[PDB]
Amino acid sequence: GASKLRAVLEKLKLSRDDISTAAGMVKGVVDHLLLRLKCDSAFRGVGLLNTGSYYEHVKISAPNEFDVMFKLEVPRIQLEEYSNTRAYYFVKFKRNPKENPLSQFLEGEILSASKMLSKFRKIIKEEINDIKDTDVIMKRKRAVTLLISEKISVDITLALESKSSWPASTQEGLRIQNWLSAKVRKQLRLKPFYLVPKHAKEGNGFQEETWRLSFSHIEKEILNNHGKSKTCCENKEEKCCRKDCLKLMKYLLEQLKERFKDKKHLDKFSSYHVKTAFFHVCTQNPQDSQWDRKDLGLCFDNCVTYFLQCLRTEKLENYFIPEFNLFSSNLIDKRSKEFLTKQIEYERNNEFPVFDEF
Ligand SMILES: O=C(N[C@H]1CCCC[C@H]1C(=O)O)c1cnn2c(O)cc(-c3ccccc3)nc12
Ligand SMILES: [Zn+2]
Repeated sequence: GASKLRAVLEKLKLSRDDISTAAGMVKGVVDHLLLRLKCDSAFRGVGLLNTGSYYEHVKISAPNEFDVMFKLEVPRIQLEEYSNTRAYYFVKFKRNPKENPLSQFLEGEILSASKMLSKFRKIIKEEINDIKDTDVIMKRKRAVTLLISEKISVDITLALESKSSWPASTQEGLRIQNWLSAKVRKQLRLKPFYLVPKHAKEGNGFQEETWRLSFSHIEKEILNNHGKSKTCCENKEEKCCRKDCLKLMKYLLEQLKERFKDKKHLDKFSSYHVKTAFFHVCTQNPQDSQWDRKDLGLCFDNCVTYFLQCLRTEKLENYFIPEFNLFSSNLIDKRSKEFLTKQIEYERNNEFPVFDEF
């Protein structure tokens, strides 16, 4: 039975125009910040990445919330893996010429995430007061969050771009060979990779000089060209339910996270856990016949089921970094995974009551 699922998808599709209205305000403010950021010597090669739920056509439930990525090309870099994490790294430089534009942010031979982000926040803070066209406020440190016309929030991330070969930790990741082909995997790995400033906490405290790997652009490519067949979702006979299953999984977590926001258990779960689990199910079911539109109910049930297995077994590997486990006991406590398991199972057993705005 896919009736309630198909109902939700139609309701979610009605948010397209509202998201579009808000997006216009954001494109205006962002184009302005990039024009002013490009003036500084350090952030000269800064640009808009254009990755995320929005550009992957999976943006469900929040027109007053946008996430934007700012890429900055860094030329000849050397990476040093932090504490055998496989996902966190220190950014070092190797050549002599020319005079590196980021020299000002070096805290030794290592590029400071804090000094980099401070200048980024400083230029952004300086340019939001100069702009009079719309009312823009910058929200406090908790990378940079704006509030346009007192409604739209914009989360702005800075990401370093490296056209180098992907780190060794990714060597056995992106298992798309039997689904999207090895030909495609070769083409995709030749593309750049990004590093977003994210500190790593070992329990005692922060490492505020590390950068985490990002493949937002590859996730978009894979989601927007997702079939084994090149004509998947181009004709009546070749329509699939891949994206619809991801939209439903994303919405399932958001609704349950909303329902229990005052409880604090589900705070550690994110749409990235859902998306990662989704890509794993795509690897398990490589055929477009396994994703038939008529089988939506059965396909979403495998996604729910796989996600629950990950919660029980405390095992959800990053799709690009196999050795990094997103459901490690050190990241998410067992009681929290058990609460989310309890809730998802109840929902599945009662024809998803949370789909009806709880
Ligand atoms: O939200 C995200 N992730 C959350 C889920 C658990 C771990 C960090 C959490 C957080 O940063 O809040 C997230 C959104 N894109 N993206 C991405 O492109 C890569 C990674 C990633 C994560 C771990 C290891 C290697 C790469 N994460 C993300
Ligand atoms: Zn398709």
